[PDB]
Amino acid sequence: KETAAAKFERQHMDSSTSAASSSNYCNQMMKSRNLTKDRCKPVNTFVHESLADVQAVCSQKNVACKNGQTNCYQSYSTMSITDCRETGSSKYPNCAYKTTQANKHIIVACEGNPYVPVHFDASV
Ligand SMILES: [Rh+]
Ligand SMILES: [Rh+]
Repeated sequence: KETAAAKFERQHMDSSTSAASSSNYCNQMMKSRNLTKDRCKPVNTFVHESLADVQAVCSQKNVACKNGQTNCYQSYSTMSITDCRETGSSKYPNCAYKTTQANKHIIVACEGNPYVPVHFDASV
């Protein structure tokens, strides 16, 4: 299958741009990363940093995950992100999203050998 690490990359990594400047970024990205295929994924975050910089977060500040697991890690430095949030008017299969650009600390859950990001928990 798609590995948990690969799925994290597909759902959450967009190293190609510095920041979603485009009001329409989320409509395009949610579609092309297959997050609209079965339903409208209601919220999703994309990270505009190198893969190495996001993998390195698995070595940074250990914090509790939202689900109570202990394997979450907060970035020491702020990172360029985009939050995608489904609009009130969005109706599957025309998934519609508000695109919000921010510089925030990310929190990711890490798993495996090697120890890599598998889940995007939060930004702060
Ligand atoms: Rh997850
Ligand atoms: Rh999941």
